[PDB]
Amino acid sequence: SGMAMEDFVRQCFNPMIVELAEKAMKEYGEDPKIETNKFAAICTHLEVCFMYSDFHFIDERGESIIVEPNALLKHRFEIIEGRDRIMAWTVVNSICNTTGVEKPKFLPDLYDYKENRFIEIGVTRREVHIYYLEKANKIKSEKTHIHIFSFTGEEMATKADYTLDEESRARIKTRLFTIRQEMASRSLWDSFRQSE
Ligand SMILES: [Mg+2]
Ligand SMILES: [Mn+2]
Repeated sequence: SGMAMEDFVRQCFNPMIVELAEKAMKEYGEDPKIETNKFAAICTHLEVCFMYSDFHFIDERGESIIVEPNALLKHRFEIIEGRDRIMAWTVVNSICNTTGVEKPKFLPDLYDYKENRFIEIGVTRREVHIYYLEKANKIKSEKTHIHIFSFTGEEMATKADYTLDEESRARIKTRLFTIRQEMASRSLWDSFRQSE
């Protein structure tokens, strides 16, 4: 049964994440009570996208600052993940009008208004490098920047450009590490790793 992992997921992630995850799975006919490892991989991916975006703003004078919220500040990242297909492409289409950036052929996860590129995010239970290569092959738009995180504290990003400050990236790598430890303590980790 997947009861054990389903309960872990529901206490590990905040309720906004769990709802988004259940919405996405219902939409394409997947049931979180049954595909419990998938349930977890979706929440994790969601939690990473939101963290990546946390605290990053461009201000009135137009430069990217860190804030841990003041009305003339614009969010540094647009978030594309978490939306249904129509809305996602609506946001991407609006973004290509705003900036004039080439429209990508697949939906990526974020848009970065400072570097002016889309970001495809990846979270893997395998090794960071091979995952990166498999993603770069599959996208094959030199357009879209790729940033990969692992549960062992590692990352790999296009051109060795890690986009964010080290402190922000450490915050994400520490979160994934803690999730894996928590899973491993309950002997849920090997099943979640193996299902990838
Ligand atoms: Mg995505
Ligand atoms: Mn992604």
